[PDB]
Amino acid sequence: GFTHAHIVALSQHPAALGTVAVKYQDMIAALPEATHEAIVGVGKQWSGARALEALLTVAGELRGPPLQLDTGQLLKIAKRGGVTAVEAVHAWRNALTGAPLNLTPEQVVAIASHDGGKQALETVQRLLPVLCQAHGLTPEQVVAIASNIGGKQALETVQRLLPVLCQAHGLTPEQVVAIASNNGGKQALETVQRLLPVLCQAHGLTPEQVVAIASNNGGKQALETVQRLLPVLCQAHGLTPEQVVAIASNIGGKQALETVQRLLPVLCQAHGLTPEQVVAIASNGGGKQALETVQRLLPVLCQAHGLTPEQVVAIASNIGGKQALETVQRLLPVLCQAHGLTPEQVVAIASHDGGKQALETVQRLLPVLCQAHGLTPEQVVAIASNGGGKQALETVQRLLPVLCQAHGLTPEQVVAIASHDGGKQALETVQRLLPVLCQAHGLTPEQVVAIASHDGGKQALETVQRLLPVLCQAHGLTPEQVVAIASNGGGKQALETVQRLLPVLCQAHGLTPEQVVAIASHDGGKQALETVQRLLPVLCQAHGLTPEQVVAIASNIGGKQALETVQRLLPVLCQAHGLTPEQVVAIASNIGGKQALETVQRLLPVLCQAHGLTPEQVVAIASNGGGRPALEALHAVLTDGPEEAKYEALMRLGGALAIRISDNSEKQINTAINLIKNHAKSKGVELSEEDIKKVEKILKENPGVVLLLTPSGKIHVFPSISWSLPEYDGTTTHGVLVLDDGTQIGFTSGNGDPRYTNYRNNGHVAQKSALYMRENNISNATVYHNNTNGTCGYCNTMTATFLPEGATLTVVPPENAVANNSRAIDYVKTYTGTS
DNA sequence: GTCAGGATACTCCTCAATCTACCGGACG
DNA sequence: CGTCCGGTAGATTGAGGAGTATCCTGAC
Ligand SMILES: [Zn+2]
Repeated sequence: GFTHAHIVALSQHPAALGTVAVKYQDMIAALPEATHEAIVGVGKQWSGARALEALLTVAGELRGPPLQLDTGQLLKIAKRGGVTAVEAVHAWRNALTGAPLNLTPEQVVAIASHDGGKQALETVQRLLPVLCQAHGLTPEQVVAIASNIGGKQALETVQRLLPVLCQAHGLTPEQVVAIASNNGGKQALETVQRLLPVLCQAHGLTPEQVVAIASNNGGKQALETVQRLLPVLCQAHGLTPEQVVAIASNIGGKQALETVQRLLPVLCQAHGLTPEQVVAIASNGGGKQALETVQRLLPVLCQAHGLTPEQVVAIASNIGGKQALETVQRLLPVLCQAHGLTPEQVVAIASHDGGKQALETVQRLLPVLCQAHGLTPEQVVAIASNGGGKQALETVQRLLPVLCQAHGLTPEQVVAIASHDGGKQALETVQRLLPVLCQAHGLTPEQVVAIASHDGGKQALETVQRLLPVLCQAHGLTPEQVVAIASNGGGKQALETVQRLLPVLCQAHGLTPEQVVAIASHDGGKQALETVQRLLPVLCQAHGLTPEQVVAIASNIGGKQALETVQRLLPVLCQAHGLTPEQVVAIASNIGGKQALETVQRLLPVLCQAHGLTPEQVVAIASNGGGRPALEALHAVLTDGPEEAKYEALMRLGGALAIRISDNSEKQINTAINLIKNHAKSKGVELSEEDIKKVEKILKENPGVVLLLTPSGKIHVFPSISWSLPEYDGTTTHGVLVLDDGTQIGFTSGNGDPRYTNYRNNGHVAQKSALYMRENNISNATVYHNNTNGTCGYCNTMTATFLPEGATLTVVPPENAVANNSRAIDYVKTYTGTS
């Protein structure tokens, strides 16, 4: 039974049609459990009929002990390699395996399943000892080189001119193997050998960049195109050579470069696309197709489908962006008006590699997954919004009942496992390994699910299964420690690195095994461990850092980057910026500490001088997580923005006194001068006669001005912002303290007294007012605050503790305030200090 | 019958940022 | 019973770079 479509597809090779029509029963007898798709795939090739005949003749012998080839392997060899490859495999069963070559049957299948794989097999047989002995090449590397179309030519060219690149050009064997491990690797290798000095000297290209260009399929064309078009794109189009290298470092990079040259003016002057966006679109595999599709479909997808150009760029910035864009154009109304998906969900689904497949699979499987399995559409969208999401969706549809029934997993656990790149592999690995891990090693299903949730969870699960009996016995590690190490992105690498490096780190550098486990329990923990091993003596000896400080720096997600940045920037920050090593270590000991350190180095002079941000304030701002965005936002709001916005941004730094004396009132001016002098003395900074005269001039010149004394000493002056309290934003509460004379003092919630940290009313506006009255000896005051929830119970009860003996503070909430609970208050209240 | 170049899809590993979730100490 | 408070630890959320894999077309 053959489908008419199958016959139409197979009609490419009429001899295969005759062979299938005549001896199909023999085909299925020699190859049991062979699907029709495999048969039509094998037959339709250039030698389908003869390959099928040879497979029928040989499959009775190729299943022998030397190879034990599966039916699928035989079908793949016959479909890809051809009849010649099958005959060569049959004729050299004894020579390939169990020989000095020492090739496993999988390697033989991988080598032979290529166009002209018989020649590759013959060449690898003839040259394996030569490259393994003289050139010192691993058999894995030789197999990888020979497992490509035209692998014989690449292997011969490597054997001929590996030393020429190793000595006369300084190219390591790994780089040459990477260059020659692609289709037509002989051409790329010869092109590198001919053009490396020219590109490195005349065009100023690093050999790493040239190798990166050539390490792709058809890299000779990319190299020649870079040589020809570097000046044109660098000068006439204003493109950085690194951008050109990034464009040309993909498969078909010559096409991308030519398309960029031809379409940059059009996309930049007729569609409003920035050159950075064009470069981002073209910096992916098949970028010429993506650029042409964007040029054709931007008006259609923007005017009609209501998609912003940024969404179209994000969709088109992936591999196969043409397919994703066409699929979005075709299926946006279908997926929106029928399946209920919002357009942003469709864009999120389509914004990955193979987004067309994900979109089609979502369209096909959303009712099935939502109705038969009870999955929420948000869960299906979350599964699909990943690389290879079609495979994950199909695997979920196949394995949800068995995983939720046999192993007792909940559907939420399965969805969490499958919501990552390669979630199909993780799901299959879980379904295969959970009984083994749980019954033998004692792991609980929750631990297995936690291990398998992250990216590459199949590798982590296999590594855990292989290494737990070794790590937990030889190195004395608790199974919880092993699970914690493995439950991270790239946890296989961290597990192997720990197994290799725990003894040397625990005897030479003296680190505790707990410290090693803490270092290795983060993303990229292998790199952090290697960096610790390399840099611990250097940092501890030259820079005077204790091992605990280095461990604290490295125990983060970017520990390697933070350690390298500390090594680079400790002296320059210490001597040219006046920062103690403790502050540098505190900045570096956070997620993304490299960015924080670089931002501190960049912005310390401007913040400390132009704005007067005491270095301690900058260090405290950067010492928290997200130091780079916080510093950037503070600098941006300081350089330009509403005066009120800068006012709050500089209240939130702490230690600043805002005063808004009213009228001229010379007595009132002297009182304000006394208050600002007292605050400056408390901060240990003397304003001196010039600043005192300037501030009197400012107060006597502009009515309604507000003064702001920074702890550094700078007196910010805002001529006019507001005479009324700003609207409550829900996070920061503002207050104004009014004395008898009339001067107003601005207060902001938070940044409470460090001495009274144990009090539950620290940082509150009423507490701050009471503390100010106590320090400045003010008998009577009224504080108006803007919080609509009213004064909390803490300040209701504990305010009188801070007020001086025989004082009075009147708290006033806004008129429209409503109490948020029973303990709060909602009216003006007078507090008298006690003894 | 091989060899080369291009397009597309899937899987794995680092890095950076933000988001919860508790935890702590004194007064009517 | 009451945080306009911070600190610590853990968990998502997102992006980017790299590796692996297959298939199709064109040319001798
Ligand atoms: Zn309060």
